Amino acid sequence: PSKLAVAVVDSSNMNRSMEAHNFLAKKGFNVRSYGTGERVKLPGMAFDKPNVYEFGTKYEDIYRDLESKDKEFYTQNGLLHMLDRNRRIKKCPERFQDTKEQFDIIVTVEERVYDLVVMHMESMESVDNRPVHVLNVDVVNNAEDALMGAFVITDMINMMAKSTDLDNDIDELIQEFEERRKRVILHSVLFY
Amino acid sequence: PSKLAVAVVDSSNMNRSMEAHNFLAKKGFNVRSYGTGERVKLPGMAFDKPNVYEFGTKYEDIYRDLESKDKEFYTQNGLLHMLDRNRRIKKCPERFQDTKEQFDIIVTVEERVYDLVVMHMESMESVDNRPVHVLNVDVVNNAEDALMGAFVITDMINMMAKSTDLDNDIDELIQEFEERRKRVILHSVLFY
Amino acid sequence: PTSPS
Amino acid sequence: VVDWCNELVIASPSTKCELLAKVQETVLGSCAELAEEFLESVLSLAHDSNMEVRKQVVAFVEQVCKVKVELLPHVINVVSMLLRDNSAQVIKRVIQACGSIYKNGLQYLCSLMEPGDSAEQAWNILSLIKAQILDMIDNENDGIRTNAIKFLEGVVVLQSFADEDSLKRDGDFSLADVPDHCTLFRREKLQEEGNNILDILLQFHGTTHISSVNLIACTSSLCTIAKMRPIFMGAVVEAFKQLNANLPPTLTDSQVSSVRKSLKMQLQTLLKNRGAFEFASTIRGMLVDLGSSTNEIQKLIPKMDKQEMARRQKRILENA
Amino acid sequence: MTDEKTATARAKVVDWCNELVIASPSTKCELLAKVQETVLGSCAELAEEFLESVLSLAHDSNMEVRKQVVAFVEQVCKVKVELLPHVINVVSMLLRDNSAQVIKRVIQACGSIYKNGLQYLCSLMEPGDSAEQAWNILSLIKAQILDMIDNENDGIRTNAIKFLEGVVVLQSFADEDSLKRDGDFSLADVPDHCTLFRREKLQEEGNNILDILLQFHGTTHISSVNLIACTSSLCTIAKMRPIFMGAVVEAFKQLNANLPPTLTDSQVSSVRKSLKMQLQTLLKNRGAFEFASTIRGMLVDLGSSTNEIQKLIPKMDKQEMARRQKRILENA
Repeated sequence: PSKLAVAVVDSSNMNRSMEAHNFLAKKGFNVRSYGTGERVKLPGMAFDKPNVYEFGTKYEDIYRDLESKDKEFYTQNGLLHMLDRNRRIKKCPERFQDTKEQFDIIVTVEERVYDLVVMHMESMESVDNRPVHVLNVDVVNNAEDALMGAFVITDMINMMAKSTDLDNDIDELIQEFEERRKRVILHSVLFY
Repeated sequence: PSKLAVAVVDSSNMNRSMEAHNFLAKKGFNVRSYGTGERVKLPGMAFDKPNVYEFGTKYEDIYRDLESKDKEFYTQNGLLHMLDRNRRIKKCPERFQDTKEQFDIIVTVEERVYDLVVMHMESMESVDNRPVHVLNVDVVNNAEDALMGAFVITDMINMMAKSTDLDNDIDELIQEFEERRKRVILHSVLFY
Repeated sequence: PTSPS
Repeated sequence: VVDWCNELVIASPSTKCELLAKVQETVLGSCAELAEEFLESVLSLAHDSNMEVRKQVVAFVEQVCKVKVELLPHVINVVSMLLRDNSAQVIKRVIQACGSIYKNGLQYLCSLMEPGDSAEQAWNILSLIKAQILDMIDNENDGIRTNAIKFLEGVVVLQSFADEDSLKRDGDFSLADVPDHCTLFRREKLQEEGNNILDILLQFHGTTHISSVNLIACTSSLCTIAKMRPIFMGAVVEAFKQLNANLPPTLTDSQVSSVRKSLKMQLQTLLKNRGAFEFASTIRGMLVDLGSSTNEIQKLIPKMDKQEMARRQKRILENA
Repeated sequence: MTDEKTATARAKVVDWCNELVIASPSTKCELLAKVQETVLGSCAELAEEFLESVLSLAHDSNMEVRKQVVAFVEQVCKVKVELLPHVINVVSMLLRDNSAQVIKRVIQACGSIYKNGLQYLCSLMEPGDSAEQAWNILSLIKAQILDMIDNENDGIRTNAIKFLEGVVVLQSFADEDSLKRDGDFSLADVPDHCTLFRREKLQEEGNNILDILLQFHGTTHISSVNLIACTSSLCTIAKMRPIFMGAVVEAFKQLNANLPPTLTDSQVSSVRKSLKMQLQTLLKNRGAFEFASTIRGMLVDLGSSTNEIQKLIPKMDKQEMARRQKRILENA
């Protein structure tokens, strides 16, 4: 509602980013989502046999592929439910290092993703000299924690959206938000 | 750059002269500013409800004597935006009729200020017998015009600083300046 | 790693 | 191609940002021609009351100096005018645009064989736009400060000399790229101003009551300067060392961690530059304090020939 | 009785004067400024002993240094005017200078120097030989600056005009209509016992310099700055010495009817605005009584209102007007 371009970034653009994307879009935010991994990773029959796909593979196709391997197994572990939710948001997972979109706020869901996002934007030369705030809100990679994390991220973006001058208030806003929730929220600035 | 002592004179020593003072100082000139009025006048609300103050009042106090009225509506016209610029330059607006400094060039911003400068210096018996050029550059007393005026005044002084003998050249330089800028520049000589 | 783990 | 789809429907308050958007796409892009007639039409909207259509014309003016740079003297009195806009969002957009505008403007003003009267007034306005933005280091808006710091970084890089150790970037412009046949300005005066701006950045970086966003930005700017212009490597490494030894007491605990993570990123970038040879041990010491392992640091040091090490070593002894 | 202030100051300027032979031009100017502050103010008894140390710097190749020597000599004639015959040659020599900046500075200083010099010389009861030679050089300085009316530099001409105004005022007779100025000096103030010069030869010279100024004021190819300076000088002469009021009013009337064709439009407005201000100044003078209608007519031509003109005219009782109206009729 405040014209803020928001991005939520994780590893695979499958679980945590899409849960936050889901709630941010329903609140009317200009939101996108990306993963920072090299390929999309989804769990499976064991730790040693994860389902790995190339970024750009449609959620529809990954749904049908998992449906054919073991439809009953991938319904009781929630992956088909998750793929269906993502299918209804956008076509395919996207890699953050490949996008040419620019944002006002970028939210990562763990420090590893934060580091990848920072190293990427620093590896590019500044052209527009446009700053973007990069925030880290830690979210554990499971269904229950992605849900709680998506609430924290949505609440955080909503509080920042209500500011009349976000740049002048963001440090104090994060400060209070952190204290209220006993979290550490890393926060730096990068340039396009 | 040169050893030109320049003074910019207006009515209140607040908007027009300080805009030129700011830009000329950034160019390295030895520059001072004064006003010719009886008191400092600052515009607000009604046409003839103006904020009036003594000469010698610190610029901070006007920023503070603004505490009683709003602080918003003088963020609307950029008036303490203007006030802090002056505080960074000097402490208090000064009256031309009271200074004992001597200049090579005095630049006034309107014909009425020009007449007050001339009347004041002609009322004092000359001692050093040292001439000073008095130039008039019309600038309308508003925020937008004061900025464009400071660009012209800076242009004019820059052109004169390039001369190897200003007295022998200033009449031709003004003649060409008037043609290029499509302006009229009164020019007289007074004596200290 | 995998999402979810 | 006769000015077709003349999208000058002026009614709508938010759609002016949509007409000024589609106008710019062809007038400044597809049909690069006839951009000169349309200048005063879009320029009059710089006096508009809305804050977003003013930012839209800043994107226009910035695109003007990219596609069609000889319009610099015409589109420029709004850059210095919109710098004093009463909306901080408009002021920040002008600073951002001034990065490429000052660069493109200077390269155009440098290549002039006979600087005319419009070129001398155009350069005069930039020198004052430069000086205005430099003043904005002490502005009370934290966002304006961040943008001003990023702008001053480009000026320092432009107004200094590259060398063999400089990071090679595609469109790098230095003082060696301004010619001797230029009378609008002197190399020695630009070089003097570049050093004074750097000295202001180095002092700002060390203040005790700096915001975390400004400090991270300033640290990123000093790093860019040093890898682009390794002549400044010694000063930047020393400023990073003093920062890491004395964090501003205004930073919260999570801001400290944010500042230190960014400082570690800049130190790694600097260590990869061959001009960091003299300071490799000092940089290592800081990276160890910031949590890097011995082998992570070791991998960043660039391989050098023994004769090159011998040249750099003895040169350091001569400068001492 | 004695103390240590003089010896402490003398040692501080000895170090300064010894530093001058090796100092840069920029350093010499700082040294000279410090020296002048002490030798001419803080401890004025050191003045004669250090003159040659400063006066020798009149030959320095830097023009800023030579200007500082001018400023020093100008101060000497204000505070220690008895040293006039020992510093006055440097002034006349520096009027041959190659630098126009130095010439203009020397002309400016000759204003106060000539006035102080003339006051001192005509006060001496038994003037020595050195006093006669000091007067010879002040006579040469007048002739030197008078010739700079035709100098090729506009700034030199402007300064010369201002100098010549002061000489006319000194070398004429004040009367009851003269504007009251605190330090005014006139031929009434040089005594009969003065043998260095005669009151009537000075009045003759003053009258001739005024004629030259009046003729210069009405030339067809005079620069705007020279013209405005010459108009203000004629105004000062007339208000200080209202015996000259008639001729100055006539020159103003001729200028306003025939503005030189070399003035541009904005120079014409600048000249007319200045002429309007001079006419208002003259109309306030009681010696302008005879010429009030002529002055009013010019002020109307230059856009003054009837009431702005009327308010300038000084109030006079009828018996005073009758004395003036009768004197005007008899001289006719």
